Amino acid sequence: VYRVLQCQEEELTQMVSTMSDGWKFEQLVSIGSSYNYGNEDQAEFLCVVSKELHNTPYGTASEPSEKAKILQERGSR
Amino acid sequence: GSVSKWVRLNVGGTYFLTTRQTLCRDPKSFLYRLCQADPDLDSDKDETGAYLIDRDPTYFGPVLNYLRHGKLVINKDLAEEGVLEEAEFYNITSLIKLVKDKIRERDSKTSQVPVKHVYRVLQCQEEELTQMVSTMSDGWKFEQLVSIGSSYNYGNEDQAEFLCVVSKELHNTPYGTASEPSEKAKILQERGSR
Amino acid sequence: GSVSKWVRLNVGGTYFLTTRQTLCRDPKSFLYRLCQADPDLDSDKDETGAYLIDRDPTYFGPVLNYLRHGKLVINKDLAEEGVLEEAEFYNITSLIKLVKDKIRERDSKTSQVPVKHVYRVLQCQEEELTQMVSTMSDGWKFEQLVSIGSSYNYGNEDQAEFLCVVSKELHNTPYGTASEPSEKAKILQERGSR
Amino acid sequence: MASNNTASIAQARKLVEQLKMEANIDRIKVSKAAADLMAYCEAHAKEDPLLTPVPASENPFRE
Amino acid sequence: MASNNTASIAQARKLVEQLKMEANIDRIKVSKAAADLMAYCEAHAKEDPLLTPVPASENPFRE
Amino acid sequence: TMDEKYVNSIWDLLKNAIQEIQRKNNSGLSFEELYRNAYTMVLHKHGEKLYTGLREVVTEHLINKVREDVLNSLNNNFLQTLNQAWNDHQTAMVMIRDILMYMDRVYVQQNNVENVYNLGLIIFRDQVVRYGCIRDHLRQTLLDMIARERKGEVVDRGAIRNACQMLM
Amino acid sequence: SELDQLRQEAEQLKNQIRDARKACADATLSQITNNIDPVGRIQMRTRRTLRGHLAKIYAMHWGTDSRLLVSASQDGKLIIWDSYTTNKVHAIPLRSSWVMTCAYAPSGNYVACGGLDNICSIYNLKTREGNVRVSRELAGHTGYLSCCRFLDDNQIVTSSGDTTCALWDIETGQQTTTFTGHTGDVMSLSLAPDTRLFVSGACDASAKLWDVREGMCRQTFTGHESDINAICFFPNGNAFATGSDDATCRLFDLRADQELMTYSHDNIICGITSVSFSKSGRLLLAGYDDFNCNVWDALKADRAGVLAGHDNRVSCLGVTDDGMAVATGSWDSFLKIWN
Amino acid sequence: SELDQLRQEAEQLKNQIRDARKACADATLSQITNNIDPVGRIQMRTRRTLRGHLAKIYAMHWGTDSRLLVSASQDGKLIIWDSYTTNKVHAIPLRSSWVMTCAYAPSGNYVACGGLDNICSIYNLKTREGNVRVSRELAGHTGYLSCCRFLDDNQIVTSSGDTTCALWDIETGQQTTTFTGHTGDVMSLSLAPDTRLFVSGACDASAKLWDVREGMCRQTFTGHESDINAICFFPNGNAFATGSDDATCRLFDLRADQELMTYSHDNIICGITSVSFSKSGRLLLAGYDDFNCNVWDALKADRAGVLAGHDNRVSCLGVTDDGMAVATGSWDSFLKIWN
Repeated sequence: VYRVLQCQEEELTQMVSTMSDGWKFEQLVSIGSSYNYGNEDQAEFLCVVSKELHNTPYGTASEPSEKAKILQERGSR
Repeated sequence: GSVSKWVRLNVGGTYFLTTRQTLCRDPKSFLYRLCQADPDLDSDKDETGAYLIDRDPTYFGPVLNYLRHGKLVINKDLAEEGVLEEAEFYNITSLIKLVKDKIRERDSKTSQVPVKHVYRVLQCQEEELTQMVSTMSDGWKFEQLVSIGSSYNYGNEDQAEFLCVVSKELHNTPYGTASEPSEKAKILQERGSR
Repeated sequence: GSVSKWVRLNVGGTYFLTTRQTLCRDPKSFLYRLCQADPDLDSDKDETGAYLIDRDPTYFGPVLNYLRHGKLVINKDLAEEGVLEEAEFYNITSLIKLVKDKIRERDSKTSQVPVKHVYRVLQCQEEELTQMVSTMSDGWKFEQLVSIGSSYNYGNEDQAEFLCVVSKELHNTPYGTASEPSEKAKILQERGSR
Repeated sequence: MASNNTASIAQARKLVEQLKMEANIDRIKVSKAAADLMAYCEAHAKEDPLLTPVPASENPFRE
Repeated sequence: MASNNTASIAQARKLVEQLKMEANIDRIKVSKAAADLMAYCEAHAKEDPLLTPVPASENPFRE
Repeated sequence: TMDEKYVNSIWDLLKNAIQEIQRKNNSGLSFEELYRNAYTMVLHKHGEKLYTGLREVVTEHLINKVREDVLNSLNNNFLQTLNQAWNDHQTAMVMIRDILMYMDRVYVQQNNVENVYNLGLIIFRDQVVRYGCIRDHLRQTLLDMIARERKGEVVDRGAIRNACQMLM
Repeated sequence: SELDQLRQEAEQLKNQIRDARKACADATLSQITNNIDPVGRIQMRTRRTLRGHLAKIYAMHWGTDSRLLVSASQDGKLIIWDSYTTNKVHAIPLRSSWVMTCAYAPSGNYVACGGLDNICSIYNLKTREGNVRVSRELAGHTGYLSCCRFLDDNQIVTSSGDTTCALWDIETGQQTTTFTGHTGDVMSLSLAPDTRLFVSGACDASAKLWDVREGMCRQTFTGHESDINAICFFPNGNAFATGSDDATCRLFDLRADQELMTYSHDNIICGITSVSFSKSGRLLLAGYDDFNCNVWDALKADRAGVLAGHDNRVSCLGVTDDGMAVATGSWDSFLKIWN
Repeated sequence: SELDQLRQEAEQLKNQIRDARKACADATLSQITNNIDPVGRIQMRTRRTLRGHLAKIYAMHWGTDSRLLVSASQDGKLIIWDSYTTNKVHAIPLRSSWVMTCAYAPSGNYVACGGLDNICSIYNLKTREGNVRVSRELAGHTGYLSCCRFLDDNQIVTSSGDTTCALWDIETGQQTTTFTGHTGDVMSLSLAPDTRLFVSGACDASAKLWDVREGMCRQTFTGHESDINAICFFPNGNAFATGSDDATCRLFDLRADQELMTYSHDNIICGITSVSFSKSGRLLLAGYDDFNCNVWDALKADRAGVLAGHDNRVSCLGVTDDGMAVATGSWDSFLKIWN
């Protein structure tokens, strides 16, 4: 499973150091921003992180409710 | 001899004591020809009478395992190819089919020693990046996100701000067999080439 | 050898009761001469009336398997090298060549364990990029993609815009070599260095 | 059967059978089908937005 | 005899053999062969775009 | 080394062995050796050549057998000789089929040709029931028995059944 | 043997079909009824350019709600677009390479992608977690699958190579309803809005309408002599436009069992690579494989309009389920929306 | 012992050959006819600066449609350039390091590459999947490959080290017919367009023209005193141009069995490393260790022009196989298409 932690350059040390247990860092990239060449604005980096899970098909024990489907399709569009 | 409650098949010169009904599993097997009585054999031990059959005894282990116990589980020190080749000799189509399935399963689950992998690139704008990264397919491994610059809207929030690049430990080349080339596939391939 | 078509050998103390036909598959075989009478042959055991081949039967198995049914499968616990060395003692050239190919295939897959990886660099513009990423040579791996800014065809869409490193593991599949004494190769190496 | 040039008879048999009900099925005049198509098209011309200049507000493609 | 520079008889024999048929191959004089070549080249001069510059819409390197 | 040389050597031995086996005997070579040989040839793909040989083999066998018993059938007791010889030909075809299933299951189907057992029956059909004089003599013998049956006396019903069975 | 008698019987039956068609072949009122005003000059504007592909876009297919289209680009990637905001809802990495067909489920919860791998991949758009997981790897196709459309959420046909179109039970994963009888690699596959008859276009240039329950060729339309590329049913299910390598698009009709109308230009040599009908079906959008597409009047065969602006061939067309915009999956790696 | 005969016979045989060759020697009318059909000045411009390579390009081989240009660099990469668009149809990484030869099959389905591995890699340029899977890594070379050429897409002749230029069956990987007789390494290899003779240039400065079916050397042409760089067979299958480290290129004619003409200029002492015939064969494009190449009028023995615009040696030349323009694969990591 993969996640994209958006992090500003100042904050960067926190989430890297406070990296969760069982998770593994996989990639870090820079990114521009609206102010002053990209840094110091509120954001400079995306840290892609990954965890690993025992393989078992999803939805073989749970069937989504109707409100869940409504919310998912609201979020998608 | 031709019929006995138990028969000592000298496979590789080694005795396998097997009972008739297990050999009676499939009519087109060699073992069926041994069970039935129509003398065309002269090959056996010249001091006991046990039928000497010039075949490997080692892989007859798994062959007889499948024969007498229904399902096949091979010994993980015997290469499955020998099991298939020895099954060819005793002509059991079901076990051959299942061994081919097992070979394909083994190669799919493990063919990364010759590092067989599939790679794809998936350009994504910075905004929906977290969505398709998080919801990225099960079984595929993310490999590298690469920024792509632009001169659009002060260089940021362009429709192409990133190139995700993912991989897959599976491969579409044969696990033992796959989709084989054909003339019309080549026609469509060169049509798409131009 | 003029009696007992199912001729009994004492290979490594093991009584191999094998037909003349299998051994006579490849007359280039030491044993093919034992299928027939010859006066120099005076190697025998008088405790079982079976002739002596003072070679181990542990690797004689796969050799006899190949020679009987034109193909061998070595166990995943038995040395391919031992089968090979037992192979030349009977002088079957094709079997030895095939086992050499198998041995070098295995050793290529274990030269991976030493830190030995072949690296290559390809260059790509943004459009064509994924096309090589997708249809890249099977058995390699993607390792790195770096965007290098351009002023010739500024930025994006320049051929020199993207550099894609790829790699596989060092192999010696048909064979490996450390030097070629041919002089002209050395001359060309010196020329192409600078 | 394989002695009649290796089972080539079955395909022709199937062709004859499949031509039977194709001969049987109802036949309609070309003019009738044409007029039906015009009727449906003209009845739905208004509700086909391609045929009508789409105002700047109603579509999610000028939204 | 393989102690005669490791059986040089075979290599010398094939050298002589190869030297044999060179004479039996046709000998057609230089002037006539050159005439043949110029006839071919001048006849094909109009179909060599290097000697016959061609429009931009019929060559793939300006199209 | 010449693989094909070894192949045509063992295939010559197989030609003689198959001729003996179809001619019938139980003193002959072991079925296991012939089975092993045939399966290895089909797997290694010499069998295609073997097929061109084996089909040819079938033809010559009929020619070297069928014509002969035809001469015996016309001389005396036509149906009885035809029945015993058909029994021998059937057992020969069955055991040559049993020697090698590998060719029938894949190669015969891949060629889009029919079973070698079916092909042997077809050659027998050409030799016996499509050949003019043998067909006429079979029809005349059947006509004699069915006419005598029409008269009312009991006839050799089993022979008539055998003939009708070979017809289907 | 019996080949000659059955050949003669098939010949006379086919001649009977021909005679029935020509006898019931009246003058097509369409070109005659040009007193009805033409469609005039209507030209759509590219409201959205879905530039999110690098590889060439082969198949595009609007969703059941006509907001979430699915496109397949040849490298092997599926992009479910949101056409109202130009944001990718998903971007699926496919094991398949050379994908030519992507189909959206009736529920809008599955996507069927087909490549040369001979595997119809059925990807779940939404799993219980929320990622995109493959529902089923439908394997067992003799050749490559060229096109496919869902009959159900456990039923789908696959117009594949080697003359087959078998309906597959997705739940079990084995082919269920065979549809053999074609003589070419069945490339096209068009479902009528009734979904009880599907017309398949192959390289034999014969459009075979198959009944999807019994499974025999209900009708056998002919009149093309070049491989049929795309087939688009009329919004009613009574007629369909058929394209091929010829520049002639043939509007066939089921009632008359024969072509009603032609859309051909002797000034265009490009093969009709995609056919689509608008909401009313009055417009026949002629996708041309040069770099751009046209649109005819499906009742007059005159120039309704031309949608150009792609620098490489439009390989597939799609129309919204309200017909309110047309997307052009082209080979310039763009999906352009024309309102 | 008996060698005393064999040498003297050989000694007189060559003598006879000389007597024959000097008998066959007449005035070359080409240099005499330098008034007929003057080529004048030739000025060409590079229109494709294919710069995908980043290391010295060693060999090319234009496709049999003059569109797919396979060019190898010694780093271990092949580029199948799309010469009409300056795009890379394939960038192929090679396990072998320091490749020097790339042979393009007559079908555009296989490619051949030989490096300092003694291995002739044969790559299937297209499979069912689309990825470039290696077909066969031909083993059996006793020396390093220098050049290879396809005869069929399953038969291939190579030029290898240690006096070996054998002909291989691709399927088995076995050299069917081992040709022997050279006294040195075999660098060059040119095929006749008759597909019946291959001329091997070895380090002994002698071009041995060989039959292709069985072991038999058709001729032993010798005009050079230096090892042969490249050989270009005439499009008539009757003569070939030959370059070497000497500033002299030489034209050897089969019918005359001797050097028809010489090509040397005091202006250029650099060895002609690459030779190539025009579509007509009138012109001869010569690449040079000098940092630009030139063109002779091959039937005037004069410099028809100069192609300049490089800064490192042009180690290989390629000409479209209908004749349109010239690719100049230099060691500057660029390929230039002079049209």
